[PDB]
Amino acid sequence: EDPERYLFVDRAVIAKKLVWIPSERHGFEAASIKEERGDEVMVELAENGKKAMVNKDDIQKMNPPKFSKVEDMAELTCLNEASVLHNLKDRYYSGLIYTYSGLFCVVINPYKNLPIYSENIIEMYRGKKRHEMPPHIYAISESAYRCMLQDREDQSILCTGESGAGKTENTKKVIQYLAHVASERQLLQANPILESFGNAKTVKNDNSSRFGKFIRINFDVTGYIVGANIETYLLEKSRAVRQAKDERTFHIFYQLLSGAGEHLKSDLLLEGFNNYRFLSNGYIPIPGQQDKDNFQETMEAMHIMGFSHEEILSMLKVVSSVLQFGNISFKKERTDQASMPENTVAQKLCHLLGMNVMEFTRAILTPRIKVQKAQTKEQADFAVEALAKATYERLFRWLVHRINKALDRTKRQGASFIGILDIAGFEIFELNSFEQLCINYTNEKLQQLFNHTMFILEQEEYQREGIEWNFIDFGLDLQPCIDLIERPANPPGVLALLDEECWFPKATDKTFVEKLVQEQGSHSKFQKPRQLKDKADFCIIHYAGKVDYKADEWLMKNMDPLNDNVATLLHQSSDRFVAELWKDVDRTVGQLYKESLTKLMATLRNTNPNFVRCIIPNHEKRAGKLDPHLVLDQLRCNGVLEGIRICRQGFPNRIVFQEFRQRYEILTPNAIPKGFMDGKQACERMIRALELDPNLYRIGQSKIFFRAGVLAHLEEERASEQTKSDYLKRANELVQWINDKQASLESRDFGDSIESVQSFMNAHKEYKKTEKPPKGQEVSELEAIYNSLQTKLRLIKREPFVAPAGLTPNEIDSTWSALEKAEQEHAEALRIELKRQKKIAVLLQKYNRILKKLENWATTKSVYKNLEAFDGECQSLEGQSNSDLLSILAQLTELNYNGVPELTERKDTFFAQQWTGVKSSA
Repeated sequence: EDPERYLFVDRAVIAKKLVWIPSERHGFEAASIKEERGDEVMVELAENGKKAMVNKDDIQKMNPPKFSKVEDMAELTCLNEASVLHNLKDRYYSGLIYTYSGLFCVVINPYKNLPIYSENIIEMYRGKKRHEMPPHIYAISESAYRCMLQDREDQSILCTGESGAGKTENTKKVIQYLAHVASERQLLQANPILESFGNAKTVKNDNSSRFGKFIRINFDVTGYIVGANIETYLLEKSRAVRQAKDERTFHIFYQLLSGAGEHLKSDLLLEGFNNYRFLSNGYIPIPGQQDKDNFQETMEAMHIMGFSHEEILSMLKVVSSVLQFGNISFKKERTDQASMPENTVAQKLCHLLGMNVMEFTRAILTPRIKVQKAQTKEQADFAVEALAKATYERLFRWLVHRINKALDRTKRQGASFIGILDIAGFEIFELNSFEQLCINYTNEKLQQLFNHTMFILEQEEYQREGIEWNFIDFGLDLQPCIDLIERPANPPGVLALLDEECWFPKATDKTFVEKLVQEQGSHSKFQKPRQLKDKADFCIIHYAGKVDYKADEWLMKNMDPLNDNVATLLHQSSDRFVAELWKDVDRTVGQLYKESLTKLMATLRNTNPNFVRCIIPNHEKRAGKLDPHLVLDQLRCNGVLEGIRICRQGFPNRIVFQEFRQRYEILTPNAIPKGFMDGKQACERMIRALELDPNLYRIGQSKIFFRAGVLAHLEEERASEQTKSDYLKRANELVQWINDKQASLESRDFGDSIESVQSFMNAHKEYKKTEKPPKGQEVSELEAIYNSLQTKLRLIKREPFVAPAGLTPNEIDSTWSALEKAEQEHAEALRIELKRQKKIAVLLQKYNRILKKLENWATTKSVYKNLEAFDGECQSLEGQSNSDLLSILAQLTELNYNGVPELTERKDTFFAQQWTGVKSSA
């Protein structure tokens, strides 16, 4: 079993002309086409056997059995979401969780422990190409490491998926490989720490990364690891001050409040869950997980990392202070200014932090802008929110850098790195607020990075094969969608327009939509809802598809005004921890997100990207079950189907000369010689013989490039020709055998003796009981095959096959029935010749008896009035014997004896012998 069935397809665990159709049921099912009516098709299903209606644009072709469970899905002759779903599903139920789709590496979580990832297997993937071994996460790691040394440039591995997809587990395997090849454990201890401060419960997921995680493994010039460091991108700080319904802020908040001791609550000035404004929907629990115990788990996790008690407690103060920000109450009364009638709050805030309570009160209400600017009620709450968002973000970046200090660097060694990007995939909800626009905007550029990468990797592949073909950059397809979101003015995009509407207080979410539609309604990737008044305000076309955005509270969520008076107070804060966070002082949310993404893209574009796709088979977290719709939705989000969309335009199927020859040679039997080889021209002869259209193929240096659907045709022509060639072979060998045996059965020469005759009698009876039956019921098999051939032949939409020289089943048994009547004619003529041979035997026996009886008489009478007495005895015995000898010879002639003169002459010779006997007496 182990580990042989979890990798190789042949080692794994266990012709109706069908096509894929849309379904709910299973993701896709099979159906027989039959009748077509107008522009629509009417089909009928296979495994169930029920009938249903679909369109003709909804029909996706199915791959031949040859392409079942491919390791690389670029090898598929039929490229569509249905085939992609099938192949992945077929491999998953077979125990294979790894599959390559184009450049992508697709890993579906088994939710089991597979006996892979051992030192033997790691050493077995070393120095090998990707196709030389079955799909595995190690090959992608191997691909990165081998390219880093040879291609001299840094590497990056982009992992897409969720937190419960084992994306952390998959990242461990990547590091596991790179560690064994180049010769730590604490890097796995950093994960639960960041998980606390960086993850939160969403609607779809109880644990979701709100930040990008970039793990940089540094290698020296010799290829050995000198250390590692973590970088974080696109942290969501808006989740701290507010959350969507049923959604929670970061875990650490709920862990602290529930898990802290009595002394901790008094020192951190902690309150109830319903007492904090920045906590939406009060206290939300999580199934299977409890925040109280996770708090202690989080503490010790930081202890192992080497965090001192003072450092940890300092972080817990900041977390507490972030929540305390919201509890500050500003009020409004009838001149325009902010007011804080409640002094009990902001005392806690200034105590938790290092700020002077009097300086702060003056600063937050009336900031000093480089002199003494006034702020309103609306400005104050926003300024407070931003301070909480900024402080928590600075807390996070500090936690990262603090972890990086706890990572061992055993060599100074200015080095090169291989990055691992862990980021939340494309998010599509039934609502899709501002946070969803941001995570889609960054994933848009990420998928663009793939398209450009595939564009570069393939165009250098065509050159290596010496094939000249020109295609536009596939990355340019996402460019209009990106410019729709990101551009300052052409005319200003969704982000740029949102920044402008936040500048004016009287603007609303409604005026933002109206201006967005007005500014660009012309954009191809911009669309509006169908009719009436839809929930969502507008829609944007992505690579994943069309998503519906609602602009509610977008102006509120985009506000990130920074108070420069309060920021300076936090920089000058008496608390050394707080002072360090705010040490570096320099503004809309979307502006910072665009800024932070540009920083991430800059680093990735300077490296060589690799892509791993983690898929969740089911929501039930159980093994052996795969939800097809869940997988399909993910395939649209991660860009796997987008990768499929690109290769179809080109020549996706690439087959080497020899394996193309071996497979399809039966289609062109006499085209190819008896194997004078050279192997390239053998394929050029096959294509010429097949008369294959020149637009459907390209001949490279080592390989032949094929369009999608071409191999599907050739594979189908093979199946028909295979059974046809096998039939015409065994048919001729059967027919000729009959013709050769029947010709032998009509042979009338049985031999010259009686022993020879029964020799054929024993051979003929042993023929019917031995040789005939296998040849006899082979006729019944060939007729069954001919019928089976005629059936599968007309399922291909073709014409029936005509067998030449009477090889048809009805002409076979006709020759067989003619053969069986010729056996008795051979057998009956055998017993006739048998009696004849017996009648010759007795006649020849008497002939020899008479002749050799006179022999001794002639001899013993040669010893000699008694003379003429013995002389009379001579002529009487002579006449009597001669008359009897003549009687025997006469009976032999009518029996057609062929030794007649042989006996007759020998008789006449004895007449000379008897003549000597009569002469001797005289």
